[PDB]
Amino acid sequence: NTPEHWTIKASKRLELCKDNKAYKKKFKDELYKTEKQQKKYATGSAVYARFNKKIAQIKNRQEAYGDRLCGKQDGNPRVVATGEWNVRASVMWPASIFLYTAGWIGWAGRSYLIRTNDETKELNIDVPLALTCMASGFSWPVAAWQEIVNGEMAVPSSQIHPGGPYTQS
Amino acid sequence: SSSKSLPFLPKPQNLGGLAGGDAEFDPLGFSDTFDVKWLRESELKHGRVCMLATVGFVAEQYIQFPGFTPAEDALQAIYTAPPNITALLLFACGYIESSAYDGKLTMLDMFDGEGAKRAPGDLNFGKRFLPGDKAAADDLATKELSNGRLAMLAFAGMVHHNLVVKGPLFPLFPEGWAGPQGSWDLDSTAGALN
Amino acid sequence: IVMKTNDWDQPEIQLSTGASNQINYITPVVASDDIKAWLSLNVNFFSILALLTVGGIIEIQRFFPDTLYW
Amino acid sequence: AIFRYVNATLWSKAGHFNKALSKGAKTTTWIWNLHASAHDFDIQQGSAGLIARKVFSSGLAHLSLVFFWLGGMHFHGAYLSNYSAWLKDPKSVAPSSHIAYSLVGQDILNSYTSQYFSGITITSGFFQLYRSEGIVTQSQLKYACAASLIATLICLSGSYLHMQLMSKFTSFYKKFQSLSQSHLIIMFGFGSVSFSAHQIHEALPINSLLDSGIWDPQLFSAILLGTPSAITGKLLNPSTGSIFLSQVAAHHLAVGIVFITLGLIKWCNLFFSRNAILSLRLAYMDYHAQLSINLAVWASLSMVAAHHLTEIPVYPYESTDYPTVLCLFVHHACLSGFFTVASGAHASIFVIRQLPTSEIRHRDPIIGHLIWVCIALGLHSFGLYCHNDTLEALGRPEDTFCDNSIQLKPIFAKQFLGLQPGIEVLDGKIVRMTQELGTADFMVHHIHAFTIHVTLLILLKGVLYARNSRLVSDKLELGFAYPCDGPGRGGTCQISPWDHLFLAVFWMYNCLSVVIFHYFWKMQSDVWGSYVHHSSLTCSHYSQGDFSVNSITINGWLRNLLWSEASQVIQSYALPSICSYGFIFLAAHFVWAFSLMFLFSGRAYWQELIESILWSHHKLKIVPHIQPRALSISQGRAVGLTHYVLGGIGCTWAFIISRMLVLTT
Amino acid sequence: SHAVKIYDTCIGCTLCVRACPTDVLEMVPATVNAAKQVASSPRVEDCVGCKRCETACPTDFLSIRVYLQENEETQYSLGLDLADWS
Ligand SMILES: CC(=O)O[C@H]1CC(C)(C)C(=C=C/C(C)=C/C=C/C(C)=C/C=C/C=C(C)/C=C/C=C(C)/C=C/[C@@]23O[C@]2(C)C[C@@H](O)CC3(C)C)[C@](C)(O)C1
Ligand SMILES: CC1=C(/C=C/C(C)=C/C=C/C(C)=C\C=C\C=C(C)\C=C\C=C(C)\C=C\C2=C(C)CCCC2(C)C)C(C)(C)CCC1
Ligand SMILES: CC1=C(C/C=C(\C)CCC[C@H](C)CCC[C@H](C)CCCC(C)C)C(=O)c2ccccc2C1=O
Repeated sequence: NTPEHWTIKASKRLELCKDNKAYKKKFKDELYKTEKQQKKYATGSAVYARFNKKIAQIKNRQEAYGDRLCGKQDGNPRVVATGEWNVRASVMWPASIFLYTAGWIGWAGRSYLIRTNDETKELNIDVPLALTCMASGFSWPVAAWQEIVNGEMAVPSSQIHPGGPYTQS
Repeated sequence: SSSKSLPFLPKPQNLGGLAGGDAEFDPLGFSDTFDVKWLRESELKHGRVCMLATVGFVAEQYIQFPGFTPAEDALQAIYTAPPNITALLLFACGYIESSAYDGKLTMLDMFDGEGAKRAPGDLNFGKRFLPGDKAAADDLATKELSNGRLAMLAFAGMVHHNLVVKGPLFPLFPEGWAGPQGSWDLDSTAGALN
Repeated sequence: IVMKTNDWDQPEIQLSTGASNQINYITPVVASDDIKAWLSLNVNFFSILALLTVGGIIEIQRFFPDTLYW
Repeated sequence: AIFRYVNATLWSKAGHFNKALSKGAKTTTWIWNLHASAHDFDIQQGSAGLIARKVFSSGLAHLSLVFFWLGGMHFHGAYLSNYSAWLKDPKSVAPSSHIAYSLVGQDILNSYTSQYFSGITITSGFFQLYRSEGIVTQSQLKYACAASLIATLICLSGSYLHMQLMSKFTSFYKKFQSLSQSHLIIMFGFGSVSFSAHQIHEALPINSLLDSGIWDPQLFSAILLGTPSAITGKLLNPSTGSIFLSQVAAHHLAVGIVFITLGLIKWCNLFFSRNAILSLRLAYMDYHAQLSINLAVWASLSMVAAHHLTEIPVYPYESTDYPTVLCLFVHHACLSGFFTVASGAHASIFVIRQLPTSEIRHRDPIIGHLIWVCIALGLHSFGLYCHNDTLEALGRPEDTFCDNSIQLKPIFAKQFLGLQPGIEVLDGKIVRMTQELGTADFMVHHIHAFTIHVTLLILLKGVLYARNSRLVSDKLELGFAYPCDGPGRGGTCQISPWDHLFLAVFWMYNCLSVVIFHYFWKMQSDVWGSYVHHSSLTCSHYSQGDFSVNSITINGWLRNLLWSEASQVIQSYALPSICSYGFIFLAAHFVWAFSLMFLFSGRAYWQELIESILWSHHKLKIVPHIQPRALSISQGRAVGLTHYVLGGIGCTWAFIISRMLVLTT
Repeated sequence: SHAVKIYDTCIGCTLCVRACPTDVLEMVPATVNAAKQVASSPRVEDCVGCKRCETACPTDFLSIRVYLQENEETQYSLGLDLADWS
């Protein structure tokens, strides 16, 4: 009923994990299981040291995740997908970095294909040119927008096979 | 023809004509594989960034801007610094990078068509002081390259000394220093086996 | 005695007329250019790329477990 | 002999061996054909001498691979195993020479095996094998690993050398009399005698000391000392629950002597009925004939190994190591099935490439009677199960086929060991117990016979109708591996021997799955378990003896075996030991389902979809010049078959191993 | 029986005729192409529908087309051996 409620923080189905009984209970149970597994081995064992490391990892994970939101019923940390950047466990940062990396891969590849234009080069990679294109693909956003704008990205559909014939010729 | 630096290896033929190549040293043939113009541009860039980086690495441990909480271990200064000011540094670096190369920033775009006639490392910055005589100009270019390479190695050494000591740079051996044996502690294959 | 065998792998074979003291290398003739071409084959290129990528992801998981930063 | 012709220039050609691949990489079908025909040395460029060269050198290279694998096993036992703890106390500590990393929480996979060791419990019986061999020290295991690595290097060198030592004149591989005589007298006879010597001189003292409880280095570094007059197999080591190793050594000595005698009588020509086999001798001097015969021989030997490794105990403590015996049986049964279908395949290839024997000229009666016996066997055997299901559901147990109701007694299943009454136990476990056969065993055995006969039907039809048939008369011209002859004559899908194998593999997998389930359930219900106290013991079996009561119905199989015993694997996520097994269960289900994609769909849909997709790539100027193509028909069948079998085998593997691991620990 | 039709794109290479398993096709003189011959299908009653002619046709799309007609199946088109409809 208010613009303030638009944020995922002000929702009745979620709560901060550090204040969530279910989250606390789940972690407490995980820690108990790890400690019980550790107790089986001898005190000075390498496996004992590894279990101490794992217990430390669990405690640090609990501390780090305490800030994230999680549902009241189950108390598991949630991922925010509304588009709010300044929120813990936001999907935008991983989304943006992955989109950049994936566009990098696609651009590099398309550029190698355009530069080579040969099945022989497709089979036996021209490793120098391939590495050059991989390095060059870092400016892919600007390069791709410029090519789209200037008409060097897409070719008219009349230049490519449309598909099967659906009518009489 | 054996390379001067490595008299047991063939002389590289594609790196000629550049300052600082007196001891022709390309054992892995990188100049053969890629364009020496791009390689030299990258080498200059690394040298300049690294010599500025060494000076800043030394300075930050003592002197900081008003405010700007300090970090004796200069490796942690990135985290301790104001994020907005660090982003300003990144913004200025990006502006300079884009403007200097006009938009031909990539391995293919740069040194292609127009801009190929540009010297590998020349960004037309502070060229008023370049001596007219070619001998002195080449000597100055070699001095720049030598200082840059030494700065690259020095910055690597600074960072890794900070990592091993887990402390500030200037005291080379902290109080009670016994050796760097315990720094690389994460389990390895042979280490775990033995 | 030299004989043509009509085999692509061993076009010619030599027999001795008597006891001989000669060098007959058993090592293969491998050229760095041939090795570089073999590695340039798309399979080796992409397998090396994927192995490096997988190693990088595994090492990232090792160094920064559980994504505490996120 | 001339090694100047071995250069790495051909390494980058990628298709030099096949002339049909000369027009390199016009499509992805080229890549797939390259892989498919990589090892088909017969159709490759060259000559018969080159074919023999490749065959022998590849055999040696594979020998080196196996030696490398064995050396890795020995190294893992030596350095990454709890073999010391297992040797001192086998019962308490489960075998484990397998350790996992702690990358992403993956350390959970390692489970408690000993006080100082955490890892994955192995099921290959390598610890028991080492104990039988007398390996009791890390130094001994290390030197075994070194020997295996040296053998790997030697075999690799031999392959590389023989690629050029053998010339077009080479004919030593065609000397079948010499080959067979050498293998029979030296490889088998002398080998068995030498291993008997090894046992007598090394393993017998060490094993006797271990049974006594002595662990003294001086002792570790008088045959028949402890063995009574009791027949071998009639009395197991009370402290180990296995046949006496001195009896095993005497067995190997006798077997070697018998093999040497057979070889010597063959050498002297004492065997007289050469004519009865002369026809086969002339016909089957072919690579594929020999490959088929050897594959069938090794399949049968693998099945006999699967049965004997469990029924007859010879390794120390393997009888009580229930996961080990189960895994050994299942693994060797699967290998038997795979090598049998392989024998069928290469029989078909031999028929295609060479002239068949004269039993192919009355092939119609043979396959017709096999079809009839398959139909009758399936009808009766499976319809007894269906009758039991229907009648029990209707509420008439008195009308079903079971021990209490109408019973089908296996009259011919008669004892031959003549063992004494009772069972053999070792530290709270039943090492040996007689299997009592009834209606359930009758029904399951006839199911086994039915499945075996149907698999044999498919293989034999593929072999006999390979050259031609009433449908198509030029199948020989078509070849061995073709998808069809066309939509004509009604449709000629999967008329090739390759497709006959493609179906026989499904049927072999079905047969082996039923065999695995039968063995697993019968052993759990009627053999394995613990006991509770002349003394009489009440035996508490893991499955509680429910095979004889519930196995008579398909619903009983579904409930008491799959659903009831999948509790361990299905509920394995939280448990550190078997969470990997639960995940593999799930993933194998996924892979099996994913195989149905290729098994049901067809080439044209995917080709048209690929073209529609490629429209967008061309629009955006992404033009792949190795034009994408849908997988060929035969390749789609092969991929579907591989994924199907792998998924099913993975589900069974995880299910049985999880059950056994949890139950025994 | 099936319907085997030939179109003028035919170049008269005879591969269809050579691939015919039951000799349904034959080359006939023509002036449409340079080879001065075009495959014909006089004995379409013997066509089984294997589409080996179609497999062997070189042209970009087939100059010979076999249309299957399952409703009009005859013994010759079914390749019947054990049973006789004649
Ligand atoms: C109009 C216009 O444009 O303006 C003009 C202005 C002007 C001035 C004329 C111009 C210029 C030139 C400039 C600004 C040149 C700057 C050069 C610098 C900062 C060089 C630093 C070298 C550092 C080195 C070698 C460090 C070496 C460090 C070493 C070896 C460190 C080594 C150890 O750290 C290690 C590695 C571990 C430690 O524990 C121990 C020690 C020993 C300290 C221009 C370009 O024309 C532009
Ligand atoms: C914000 C947000 C949201 C939303 C979103 C959306 C709704 C979006 C949209 C989107 C869209 C609606 C888009 C469109 C597109 C279109 C087009 C038309 C495109 C095209 C493209 C291209 C053409 C590309 C190219 C390239 C590149 C650039 C690189 C790589 C390579 C290639 C070549 C591929 C969500 C909630 C989810 C989450 C949170 C946040
Ligand atoms: C799906 C399908 C295709 C299309 C499938 C194709 C073209 C296979 C795609 C091959 C890829 C490119 C090989 C690379 C391997 C996988 C992408 C690996 C994935 C691994 C995951 C763990 C990520 C056919 O062509 C086909 C043909 C005949 C009968 C059935 C079918 C059929 O079922």
